[PDB]
Amino acid sequence: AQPSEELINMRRYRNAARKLIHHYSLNSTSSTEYKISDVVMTMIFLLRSEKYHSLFKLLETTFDDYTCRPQMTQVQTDTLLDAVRSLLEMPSTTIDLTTVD
Amino acid sequence: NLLTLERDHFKYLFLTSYFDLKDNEHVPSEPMAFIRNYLNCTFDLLDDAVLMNYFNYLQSMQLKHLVGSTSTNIFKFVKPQFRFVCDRTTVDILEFDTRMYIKPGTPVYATNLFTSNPRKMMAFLYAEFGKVFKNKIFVNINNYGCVLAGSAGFLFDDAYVDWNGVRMCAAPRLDNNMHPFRLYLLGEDMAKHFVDNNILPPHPSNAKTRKINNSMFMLKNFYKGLPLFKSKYTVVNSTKIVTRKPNDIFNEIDKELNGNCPFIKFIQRDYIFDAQFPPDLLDLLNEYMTKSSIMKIITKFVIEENPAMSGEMSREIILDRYSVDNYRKLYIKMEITNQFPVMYDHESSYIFVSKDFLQLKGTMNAFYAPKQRILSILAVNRLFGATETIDFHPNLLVYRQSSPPVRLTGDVYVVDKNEKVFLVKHVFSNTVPAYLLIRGDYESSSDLKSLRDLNPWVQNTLLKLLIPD
Amino acid sequence: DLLNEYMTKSSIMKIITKFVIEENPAMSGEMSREIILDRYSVDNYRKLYIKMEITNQFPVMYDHESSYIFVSKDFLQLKGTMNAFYAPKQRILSILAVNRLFGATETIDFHPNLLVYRQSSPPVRLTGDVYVVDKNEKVFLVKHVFSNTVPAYLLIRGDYESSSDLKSLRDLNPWVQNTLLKLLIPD
Amino acid sequence: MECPFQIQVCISDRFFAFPHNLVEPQSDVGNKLIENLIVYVPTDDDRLYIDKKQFPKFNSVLVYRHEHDVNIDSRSPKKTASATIVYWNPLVPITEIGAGETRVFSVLLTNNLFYCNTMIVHHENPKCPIEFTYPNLRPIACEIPLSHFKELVESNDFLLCFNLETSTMVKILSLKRIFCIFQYRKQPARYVINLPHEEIDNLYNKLNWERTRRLMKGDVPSNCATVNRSSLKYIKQAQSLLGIPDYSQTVVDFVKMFQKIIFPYQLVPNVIIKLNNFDQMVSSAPNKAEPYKKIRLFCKNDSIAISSSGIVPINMPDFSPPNTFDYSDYANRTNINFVTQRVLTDGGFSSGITVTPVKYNYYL
Amino acid sequence: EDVDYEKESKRRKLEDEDFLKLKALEFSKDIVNEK
Repeated sequence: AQPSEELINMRRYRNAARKLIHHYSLNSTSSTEYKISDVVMTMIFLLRSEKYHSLFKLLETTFDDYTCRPQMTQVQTDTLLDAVRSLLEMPSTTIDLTTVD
Repeated sequence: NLLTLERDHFKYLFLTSYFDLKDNEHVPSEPMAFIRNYLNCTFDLLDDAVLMNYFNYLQSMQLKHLVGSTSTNIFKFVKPQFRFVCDRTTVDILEFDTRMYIKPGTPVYATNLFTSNPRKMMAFLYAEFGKVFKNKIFVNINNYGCVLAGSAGFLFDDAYVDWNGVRMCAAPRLDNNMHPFRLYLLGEDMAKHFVDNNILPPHPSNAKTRKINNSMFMLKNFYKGLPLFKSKYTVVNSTKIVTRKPNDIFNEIDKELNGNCPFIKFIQRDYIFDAQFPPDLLDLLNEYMTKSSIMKIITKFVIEENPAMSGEMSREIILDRYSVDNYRKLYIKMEITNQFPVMYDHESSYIFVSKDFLQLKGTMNAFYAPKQRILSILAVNRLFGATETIDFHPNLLVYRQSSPPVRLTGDVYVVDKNEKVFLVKHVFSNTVPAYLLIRGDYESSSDLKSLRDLNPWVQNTLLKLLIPD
Repeated sequence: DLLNEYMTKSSIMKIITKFVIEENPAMSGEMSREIILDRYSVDNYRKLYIKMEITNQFPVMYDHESSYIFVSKDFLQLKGTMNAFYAPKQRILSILAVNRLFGATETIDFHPNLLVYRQSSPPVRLTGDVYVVDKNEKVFLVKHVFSNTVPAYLLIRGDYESSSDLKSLRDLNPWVQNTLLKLLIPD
Repeated sequence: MECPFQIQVCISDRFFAFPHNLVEPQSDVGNKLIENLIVYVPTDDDRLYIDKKQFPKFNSVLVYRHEHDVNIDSRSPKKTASATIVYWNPLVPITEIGAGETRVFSVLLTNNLFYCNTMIVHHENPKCPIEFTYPNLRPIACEIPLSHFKELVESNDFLLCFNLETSTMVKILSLKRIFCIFQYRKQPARYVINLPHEEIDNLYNKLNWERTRRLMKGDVPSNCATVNRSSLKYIKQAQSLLGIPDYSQTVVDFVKMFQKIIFPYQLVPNVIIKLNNFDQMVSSAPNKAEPYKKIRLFCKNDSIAISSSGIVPINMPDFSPPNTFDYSDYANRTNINFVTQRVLTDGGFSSGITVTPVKYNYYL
Repeated sequence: EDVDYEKESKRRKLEDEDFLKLKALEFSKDIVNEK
């Protein structure tokens, strides 16, 4: 098989998705922030670790489009928050539920 | 017919042969007589195939540093029996302690031969080495044995000797031997030659009169000789426990020391790492013990009195990992004459961890607690039972802003005139000496005391903990 | 196989060494294991460890025969040359005093443009033996040794002013003299 | 290097001074005694310290500074038999030899000589010079000691220098001789050097490689040496943060005091741990960052050993990956987090707290 | 018999303690300049 295209530019996929997420939550800095292909790459890049798949699931919940707020699976929510911190690779800089919302 | 014995008694054979037996009563009579014959070493009386079988049994119950083997001759000639290689030993600061230079990573073997006495014989070995090598230059001949570029060589040395540890520091002696010093050999080519040599020393010490064993020197097969003595404990009750989790061990310990006995004695038999064993073998070991083995006394952080909780002395209660991985809790009649692994005098006990105290990461004998925001150091005793760890950071050291008329009593040692840091003596429960760190506005009856005038034990701890790093 | 156990004393022989830069102190005591290799076959090779020995005899050789240094993988020998090479990262040309190169697999031919005339500082001071290659082109040759043990001569081109004690080409070895005679390529 | 056949090397610290007596007339096979004698020296000044009259055995005695020719270099030197020849503390490779085996005598083993036939007649020096530093004055004739050994015997504080042009190898030779002559003195005299020293640390590293070279055939002496910048300033800071009874306290005093605690506490002092940490290579080694150079430590009749990882079984590696593991049920991240929130809330502290589970080796 | 050398090495240590005294004779001022 050819496993290339799924992650070949892991560098692109990670760096751009992380840049985008910092643009949203961390509001970081001005940019020509856009690539819909990157938007898709976000999902594909999520689809190769459980510490992604959890967040991917949550984000998929948005495709229901209703404004309801999901139940807090407290323990799993907390582990997920820690996984978010890890996958954001920030100096544990107080990443929080509010920014998640 | 040659003397012969059953497969099963390999237990007794190894036990007696390897750990410096003294008692011989409790071995079964016939196997005991056979083993006596063996130690009498009149090898022709015993079957060779027995020897081969026992060697194979050891290969099953395989030891780490076993030397490979192919021939019975090993019991008939000087041969290597264990295998080692030189560690770093790359330290400059302290004296070499008569520990002569060796090239790092050189391989090494130990002989089967022991002596009471160097220097009377080793000229024989020197002649052997003369056979080994023709041309020679600048030999580092010495009392102890051959030295030349390290490499090929040999020397007398003690039995338990470590290889390439950095020290030989003073500790009390315990054992005695008729032939304390095993020979040890260096450089693989000499061992290769000895594969051929199949040689035995001349023995004018016994008038060369064909004696199996000699007054000044003696072969032993794989004899390490570690100390041993019979257990005789006045057992009251027993229980055996099987688990791997130290937190569970600690929970058990707490449950036990909610009993009235102030303390618990703990032991750790050393050999548990050595090889594979029959559980029955471990059973046989259980009734004999090695005085060198690890031992500790540990107590709870004693607080306050339950007046009814008293009079328990008659019970002495102990636990050890009789198994490599399993434990044997025991209640026994209190007794003086029972005997225990020798330990240095004045040795401090250990204090079990508190359920709110957090040991400082990478430290000992010091900790912090939050509810009062206080740091503390034991003056003597040693922490135990911590599982989590916490790193230090200076932010924890909140100095107090109190009004100027602070005052204190007792000795204060200044730590920094600038950061207003100080240390003060304290005794918990009027019984446990400790020091209290503090920072901020504080005052005393003057009477300043100097850091120099303090115990090294606390001093090294403080010296790291300041972390000027 | 029968021939291997006899040998012909006229046959070709060399010794070769690495360009010994520095000391790994543990790298010692190996002498007892002497090491040999040769194509016992017309096209296939025998590598041997042997007991170190004095009395064994080897193919005849002239006294003071120059052994060889293995090629440096960052240097290049110069096409159709011997004993001469160049290094790019430092942009330096070099000539062995005596030894003979080995192990290179490709060469750059000399071209004059390689010889940077460093404009340099007006004052320059130099010491040791000096030989004007060309006053006109400000070219000079100077003694040097690597690792206190590797005699060689260094080409230079530029100001590089030096002590008065100008030395004469006459004095040098025919070996290096031939080498220069070609490499100058006044042709 | 090639070491050509027919040479012998003698090391002796006594060779700081010329051993006139020992040399004997060489002869070629056939007893062709050669009363012609030539000696080579690093400098003409050396000639100023040699008396012909010591050598009535010879009718013809000549002396020259050694000079490293290029044109006649050989791995296999030029031969001659018209004169016996010796070199005295030669620094650089030689290209000529007299009849019979040539002999050469020096204090310092160079790498050039490693693979060579050698003898050392070593001896143990009990005493060691103490390094000194200060922000009475004893100026000393640099490089040229022989007129001053009396002064060195008759004083215990000294300072030394070099001309700016000095060859590094000459510096090494001078320093080595100075230390050797010191080691015989009854009083460990203070000494200082008037140099920027940044490279001199590397020169000390050279001295260390030389010491190892010697040890290849040496006396395993308890030779004193130390790193003199990192170690130095760090220990100074340590004394400053401790009580300072002495501005001039000996370095070794710290170790000597700490020797007491070691056995009774069966654990490794932080001081010795930061030693074998701050050395460039014999340490945690910033040159490579190799903390796995942990100390293994043993003591008389131990059934055990000690390391930075605590107690260990004798003559064993660090730890078995298989174990009564630090099973993750304990030290689960989740439980860690729970306890961490407990701590943070109870303390009312914002930040700067971090924690880790303990772990265990072979032993527990 | 004591085939080892440590006795003679101790003799060497004695000689080493003797080593310095000779330097005075080796280097002191001199009675006359023969030239």
